[PDB]
Amino acid sequence: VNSFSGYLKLTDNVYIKNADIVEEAKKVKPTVVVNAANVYLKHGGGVAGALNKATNNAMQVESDDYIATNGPLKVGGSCVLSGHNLAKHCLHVVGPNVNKGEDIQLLKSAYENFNQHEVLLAPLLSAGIFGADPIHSLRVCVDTVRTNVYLAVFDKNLYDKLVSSFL
Ligand SMILES: F[C@@H]1CCCN(c2ncnc3[nH]ccc23)C1
Repeated sequence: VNSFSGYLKLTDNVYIKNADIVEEAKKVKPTVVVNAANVYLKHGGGVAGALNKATNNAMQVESDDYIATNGPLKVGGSCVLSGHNLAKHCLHVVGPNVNKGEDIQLLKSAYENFNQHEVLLAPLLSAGIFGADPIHSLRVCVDTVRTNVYLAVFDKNLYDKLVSSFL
């Protein structure tokens, strides 16, 4: 049993809810919240800017030190950093940004990072400002992630489309 509430079940391991991932984090304090990161961990808008704002910029300060030491992530890659006031850990995952020309095949690689964590609160990767058509992205999450993932989708019309459309 876990603390996630109101989520609708899609599969054995994937659950979905209309909610802001940041609000899901403050209430649940999950072990892992996933950030929709870029390779520079520059948390400017969407999931990353909203998560970072909720940490009072502590996520950005920590991320700048990580990049200064390690250099940029790979598209499709991830790193584990603090969850600050939102979660124990934040898994920063880089889905491909269609609005920068990145190979959408890298979306499966991105979601494979989730399998290193037994339970996660996450957004749909490469959705929103990353330019990623959402049905494919969900078909990839369900077909890739084997661990227990609680998806918070902020746009109700998109939630509606996905929940009303998931095969
Ligand atoms: F907005 C886009 C579209 C739907 C997905 N999405 C989010 N999903 C959950 N939580 C969120 N908080 C801030 C953004 C956000 C990004």
